[PDB]
Amino acid sequence: DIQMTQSPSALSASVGDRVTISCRASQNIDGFLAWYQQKPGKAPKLLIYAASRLQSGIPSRFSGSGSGTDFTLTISSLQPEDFAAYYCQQVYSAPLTFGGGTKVEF
Amino acid sequence: NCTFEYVSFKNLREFVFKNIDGYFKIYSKHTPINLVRDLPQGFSALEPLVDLPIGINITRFQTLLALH
Amino acid sequence: EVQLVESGGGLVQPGGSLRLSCTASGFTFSNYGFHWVRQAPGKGLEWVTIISYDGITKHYADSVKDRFTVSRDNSKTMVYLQMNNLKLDDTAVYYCARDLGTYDDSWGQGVLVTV
Amino acid sequence: GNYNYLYRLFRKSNLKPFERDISTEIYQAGSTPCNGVEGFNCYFPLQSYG
Repeated sequence: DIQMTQSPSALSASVGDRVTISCRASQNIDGFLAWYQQKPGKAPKLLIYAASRLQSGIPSRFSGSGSGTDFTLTISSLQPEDFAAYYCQQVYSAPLTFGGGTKVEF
Repeated sequence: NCTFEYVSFKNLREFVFKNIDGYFKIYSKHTPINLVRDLPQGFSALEPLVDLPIGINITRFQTLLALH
Repeated sequence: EVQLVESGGGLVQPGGSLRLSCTASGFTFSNYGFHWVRQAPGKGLEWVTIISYDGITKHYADSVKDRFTVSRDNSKTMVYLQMNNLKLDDTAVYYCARDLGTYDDSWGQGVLVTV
Repeated sequence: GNYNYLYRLFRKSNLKPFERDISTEIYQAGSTPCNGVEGFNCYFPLQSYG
């Protein structure tokens, strides 16, 4: 099945600094990816569904980008709430694979 | 559940009710009558107050009368 | 609001049978399909299984295939992830998520499972 | 499949322009009355889009 990994390593940018993670699919899943934000000891929160369109109840700073295999997420400004481990899942296949994840720290 | 909300015998009010392509048209005129027993013979033209895109077919109508 | 809660996760002996419960409230459980996910400690997430809205059709992950069973009751508004032949690798925090990967997606708080 | 979208597979008559039918009543394709319950030759009018 499709395998999802996140290329960037842990980034310790400070509050108010723009950050960008990259998620790469093994094979083309079209626009079927879901970006998540999981705080430790907390349920994951889906940042962007598919591509471009932000999920409801998610702050405007989070953005959805990338078509085909390549997918990307950009945060305009950092905050204490924002720091977390982010994960991306392919939705094109029937079995679902989740991204390795990138840690975000102050 | 209401698509449209409106916040605003000696009287005769005339209404034409039609449904066409899912649009309900009401033509309303307001002309005073003189004879209590029945409206005196006259010619009037009804001007449409508003058009509502209800889409629901209308097969029947009923009136509402206040009772003391 | 959509509310998801998880239960039935606890320490289990290897090879033991442990069954989870996915609480559903604030939405029509029957209409929506349900997915199961698990999070291994210091690892990425791993989707476990999916059950359909009616429960007729179900798929399973390659790692847990023929070992983990998923069931649901429409009247009880709960999805049960039965786990058998449990292993030390299987140890994870299990998250039950409805309509994964879409706008409808919601995530449960989760219950820790240890083996 | 997305149960969010359903299309009217069976209707007694063709809809007129800009007319909406939301009725969920069982379709009496068969001569025998459906009686408001599922039966042979009786199918739900709405077929969920897959």
